[PDB]
Amino acid sequence: MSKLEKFTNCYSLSKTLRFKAIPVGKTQENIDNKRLLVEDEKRAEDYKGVKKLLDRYYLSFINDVLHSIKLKNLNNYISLFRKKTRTEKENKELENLEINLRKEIAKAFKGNEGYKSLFKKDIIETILPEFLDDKDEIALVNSFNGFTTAFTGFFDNRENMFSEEAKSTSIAFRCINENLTRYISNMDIFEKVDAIFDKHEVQEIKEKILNSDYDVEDFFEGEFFNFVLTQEGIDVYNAIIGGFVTESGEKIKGLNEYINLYNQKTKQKLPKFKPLYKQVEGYTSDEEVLEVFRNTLNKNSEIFSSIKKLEKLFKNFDEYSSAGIFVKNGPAISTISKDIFGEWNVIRDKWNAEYDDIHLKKKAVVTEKYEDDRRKSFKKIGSFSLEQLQEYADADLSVVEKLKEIIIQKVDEIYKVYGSSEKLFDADFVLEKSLKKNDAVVAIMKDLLDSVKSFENYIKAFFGEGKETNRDESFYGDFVLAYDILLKVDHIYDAIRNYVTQKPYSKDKFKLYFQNPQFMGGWDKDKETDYRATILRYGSKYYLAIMDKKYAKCLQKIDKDDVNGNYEKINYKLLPGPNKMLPKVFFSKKWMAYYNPSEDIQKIYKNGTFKKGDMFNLNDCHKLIDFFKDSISRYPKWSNAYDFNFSETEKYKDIAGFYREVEEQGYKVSFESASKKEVDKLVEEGKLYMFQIYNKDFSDKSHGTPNLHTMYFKLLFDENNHGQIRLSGGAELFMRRASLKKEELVVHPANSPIANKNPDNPKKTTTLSYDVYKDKRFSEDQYELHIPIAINKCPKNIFKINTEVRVLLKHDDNPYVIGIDRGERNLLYIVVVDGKGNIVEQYSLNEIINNFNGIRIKTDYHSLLDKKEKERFEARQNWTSIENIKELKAGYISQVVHKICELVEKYDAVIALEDLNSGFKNSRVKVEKQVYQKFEKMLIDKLNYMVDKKSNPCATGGALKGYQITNKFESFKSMSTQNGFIFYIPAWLTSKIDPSTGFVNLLKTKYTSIADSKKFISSFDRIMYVPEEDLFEFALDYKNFSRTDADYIKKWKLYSYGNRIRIFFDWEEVCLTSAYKELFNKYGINYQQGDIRALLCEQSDKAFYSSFMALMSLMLQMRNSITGRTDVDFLISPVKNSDGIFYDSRNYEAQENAILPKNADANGAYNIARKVLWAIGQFKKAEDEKLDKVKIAISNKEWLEYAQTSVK
Amino acid sequence: MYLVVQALIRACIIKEIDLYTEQLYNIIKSLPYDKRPNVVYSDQPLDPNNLDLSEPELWAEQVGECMRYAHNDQPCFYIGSTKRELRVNYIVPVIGVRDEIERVMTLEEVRNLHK
Amino acid sequence: MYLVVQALIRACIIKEIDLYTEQLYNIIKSLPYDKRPNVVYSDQPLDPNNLDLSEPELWAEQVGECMRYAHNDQPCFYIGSTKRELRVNYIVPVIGVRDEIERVMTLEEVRNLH
DNA sequence: TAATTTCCTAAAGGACG
DNA sequence: CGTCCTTTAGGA
RNA sequence: AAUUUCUACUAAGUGUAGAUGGAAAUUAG
Ligand SMILES: [Mg+2]
Ligand SMILES: [Mg+2]
Repeated sequence: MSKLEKFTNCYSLSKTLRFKAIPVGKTQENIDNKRLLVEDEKRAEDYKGVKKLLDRYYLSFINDVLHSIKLKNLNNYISLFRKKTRTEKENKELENLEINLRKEIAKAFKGNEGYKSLFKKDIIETILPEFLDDKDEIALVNSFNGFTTAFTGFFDNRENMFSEEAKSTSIAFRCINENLTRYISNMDIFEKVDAIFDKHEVQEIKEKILNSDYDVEDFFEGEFFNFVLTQEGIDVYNAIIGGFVTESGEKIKGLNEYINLYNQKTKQKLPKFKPLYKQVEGYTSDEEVLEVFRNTLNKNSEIFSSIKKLEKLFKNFDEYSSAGIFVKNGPAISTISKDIFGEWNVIRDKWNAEYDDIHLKKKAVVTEKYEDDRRKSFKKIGSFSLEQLQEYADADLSVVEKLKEIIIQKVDEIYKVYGSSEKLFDADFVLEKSLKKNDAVVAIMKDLLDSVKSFENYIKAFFGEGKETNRDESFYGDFVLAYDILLKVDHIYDAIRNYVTQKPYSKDKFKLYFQNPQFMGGWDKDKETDYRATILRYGSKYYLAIMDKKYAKCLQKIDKDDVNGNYEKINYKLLPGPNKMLPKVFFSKKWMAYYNPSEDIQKIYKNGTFKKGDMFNLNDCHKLIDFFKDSISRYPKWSNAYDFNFSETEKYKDIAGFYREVEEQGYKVSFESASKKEVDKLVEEGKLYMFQIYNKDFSDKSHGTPNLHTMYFKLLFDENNHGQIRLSGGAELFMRRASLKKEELVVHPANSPIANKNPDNPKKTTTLSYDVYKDKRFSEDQYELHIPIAINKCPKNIFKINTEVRVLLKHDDNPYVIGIDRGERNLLYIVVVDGKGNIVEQYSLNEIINNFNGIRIKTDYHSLLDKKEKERFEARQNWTSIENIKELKAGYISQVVHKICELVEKYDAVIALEDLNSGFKNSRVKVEKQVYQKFEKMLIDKLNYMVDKKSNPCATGGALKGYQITNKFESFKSMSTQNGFIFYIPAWLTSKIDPSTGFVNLLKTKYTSIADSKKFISSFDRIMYVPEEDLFEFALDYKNFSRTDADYIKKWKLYSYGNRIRIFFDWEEVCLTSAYKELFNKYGINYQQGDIRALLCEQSDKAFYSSFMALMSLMLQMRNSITGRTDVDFLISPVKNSDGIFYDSRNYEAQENAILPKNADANGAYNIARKVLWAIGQFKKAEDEKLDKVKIAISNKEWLEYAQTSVK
Repeated sequence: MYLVVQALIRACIIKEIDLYTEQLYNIIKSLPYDKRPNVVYSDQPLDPNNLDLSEPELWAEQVGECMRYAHNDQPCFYIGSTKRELRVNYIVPVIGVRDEIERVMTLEEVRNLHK
Repeated sequence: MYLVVQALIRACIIKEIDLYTEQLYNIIKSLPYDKRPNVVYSDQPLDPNNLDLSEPELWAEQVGECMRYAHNDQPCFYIGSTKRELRVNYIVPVIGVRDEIERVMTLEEVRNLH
């Protein structure tokens, strides 16, 4: 058997097919003359308004009831989290206290003030009339009468606010875990520096403007958490933190602003308080965007006043303290150090030098774990002072002058691009096009918005966390009061890109009702009389049928007869949630009709003693079992319809097993006959709207392979579909408006030779025998229908998948591995490997080879993406041009997925995907981060029900029997080291490693000084020119060298084999041995003495060791590309293998299936695959009980030892 | 009068422009997409005699698809790829790149560009 | 007041009629030879707004091969076949097949004639 | 934009005409 | 007494 | 350059090859 043979039928799934509804006959005219269209359209246009009024009343309710809450268990929990719990089995009673707190807050909500007259029908009929005094407002709520039950979706989106499930969408988890945690944190931060803040500078105003009683100090203290739970209390909390308004434009200082004011020492490095959480521009027209633009971003605006205030403030920049400027470390310092000096991370290099002096000893080898800890601590250390930039600068350079000058020159750039563009800023500017299509105006807003947004990003580093201690002050006052005014232009930027990238279509729609709040409940037998929605099958062409309101029983008295026309009809209702359904039907005034007062069963249901809270008793649970099993046995609505072939008395050792059995058996859809002429007459008379469900595989012309969704909708009524794929209810109906107006369509003409846009399409020009339009489907008022299907509602093979893959793979002897990775010349490079490490196939995915009918026509994507990026280069507006690259990439990742799902069943493998939580990659690779994260979400949710269309539906792999070889995707941070078959692996030391040796360049070979270079040379062992191999052998020991802790052999023989590629940006190819001969004879050293380390530590000029360090680094590159030509790249090894020949990629690109990787990218995929092969080797070492806890996140030294032990 | 027929010869030059546009539209369709010439686009009609090429209100991008409207047969043009929604009614073939417009490309230059 | 402006209108109508025949030439080439309609060929610009249908001087036969000139871009038209060698540059379709000219063929009725 | 929920229901209760 | 909404009930 | 919808198209003529889970609410950026 296979491994994927076992992985079937694991768990449940909810997919929404959707389809287009074609009106058949005069039914569209029936909707028109019956005056049925505008009714839902006006109903779906005040539904938001009555929902807003209802949320207004609900906020009134919460404002009423939060002023009467009292959490009595606060007094102990404020101590017990201030215990430093150390677990020791003490935190679980701590969690019981917390669940008591989040329960006891709900008791005021769910207990009192009605609360059944809060979500029932009574609210919009009685209370919201009283809760409103304007006639127009009551006119809205008096319209939805009779249609109250439509809000059951909204009410079920309301009742999650009041629950206790530790979901974020409660109020309980808000006011405990998002409120008390920050409360006690800010309380402890308040209690540490409480003696900092005095009376006569902040307290004398905050005692009277905020509260005028209980002034300040009790707030963080203890028992004032029971006030901050409301919106006005957290508003006072924010006014303490952010600063009050006092109804005027003074905007006086707050307490966190007083820690931004306590700056008179100039040594900050201490945290502030934190704000708290609380629950419950364009895009209208073109001239409104123009109004917003030239009225909120003219030079007359306050934002430009903030700019001029910043200009005069930075005119006074050097007249303050040169130590009171903190700048926040992060992504910013790499550009900060590059704009002051011109080098990338020399301030990081200066701090790294200083921390090398502080914490590392006087020994000549850095620990690589100390390097990783130094990286994580440099990311941990908050900010650096401007005096620390004075000490990191050399002599004759104070750093404040360059910041002042470049800031003034950048706002001068803003000034100059404003003055060159003031021709638009006349407020009576008249447009000429739609700005979606216009280009001359969009570029101006672009170049101004980019200047002001780039300066905003240029000054976003200059905060240092904001809530910091001692610093400089009077710079920072005008700084923050100009920055708060400035920052709204970026929200304007995000708004205008949400207008220039508007859709040409319109996906506005609304919910169809047909005068029925019970519209489209579910597919059923008897409830056709209420939901008024039945599916009719004819030939292979389907129909939905809606009758009307006042003829609601027109689908009853229809028979077979044989008039040579007979639509079929689908029936056999479900049984939704029998664990809640059978008590709903069996104790609800039905017990008296069928039974009497036994009572014994009534008491054990009354205790709930068949659930947990008691284990069970074989009388206690099984009295329920036979009571249900025999009360069903006389129910005439179901017992004739369903065969309840049940298991015996001893199989049901719980209650969930029988409930799962009736969940399995309760859905038996089949055909009912209804002849054609009378139902067509019923359509003709106007009693039955008959739509046709349609997609582009239902037509007679569609002879290709159908859509996967159409395959599901065909399989829904197969005779092989037993209970696997059920067509559950909850379907809806939506109509989109025709938006491409008929004076605005474009259309290719008929019988005209139209050209082909695919370059590899061998037929070069096509003729069409009729008309084809552009986006015709938006030019028609079109109905669309959504049906929810439920796939695998009752599974059998139930187990945890992450354990199962491991216990399967341990028993496996040759597990294949597919590894995917990113790159530059290729977007994704597939490798696939065996259990030994032997490569079995590899290729690039720049071309996707679509195949049909035995003919395969390859589709390049990289040259297409090059065309679109070449358009973005000469784009002149860069907003319609950069969104389409993003959508093309999310139109490209949707075709690699079929190749991956083909390869998985082809090779029984697992997949190894490059992680993106723990790596800062090269920022030059093509498929960037927001596309790769989108890719992994589209490989998990396809592997959830993996199905290949061209297979037998009955067999395994088919659409009745998809493999479910992963779990559900959760979140972009919850993707950690295992999910199904998808392994996440980090991508460290993965590109720059030869696959025949396992060698790595690990040194730090750029020049700083002569004696350090001589230290480097004396750390070498042998530097002797071998004459018959005509190279220079470099025997070195990694124990001699710094930061080389991670290696395994630590004894390598480097060489000058082959040529390299120097950057110089220019391009420079250099052959290495001749370059070394030139550098030696340029400086005159006889280099035939074998070891000559003493000879190389005798030169005393900088111009040699600056020139030798570059060549020594360029010996070890193995990443030799031009990035101007896709064909010219190679990865080459400076190390002999176990035989003694080297590895050149040029020897292996021109081979059928090379036993080494072909290109520099295939090396990356192959080394991702080797880590999963090491994990396979790890899986056999442990045992079947510990296999669920094997650590996979492989540290570097283990990986290097695996890599060097690979070739033996 | 001297400002009346010059309110009329302006209607003669549009009859010239539309013939130039239709003559262009029958030759762009006959090209592969990597051989499409850079054009200058606008929605006002553009005279290929003068053009006032120094005007800063016009760029020089490639031409994508050549299509036709629905009710009339007026040949709109797509600049760049399809999904840009850049519909335009008047193009003039040039040889200059995006902002430095060198000269106006002539008809036989486009005709020979097919090869 | 009518001295040189006649030459202006004389040119404007020629630009109009050449716009019309260059609207027509592509639809002409996209027709099969058994559907090639009947023309009022003149090698003289004959205004499609009136058609001047009183004169029976114009012969009415079936149009043949639609070649392009090599010197200019002009739509040269042949009547019958190549074997007649009748090189004409101005045609308008009607339903006036043999010599009996009744009604005008407009553009949507030569497009739908395909 | 991303995280996080609820639903993916037939049948009793009843208001009313 | 249909008819037409409202509410409803909680497996491991 | 057609589409339930997106993406590439024309792929042999009203289409092809892949994918697609919707409706609503709330929070944070
Ligand atoms: Mg298909
Ligand atoms: Mg498209």
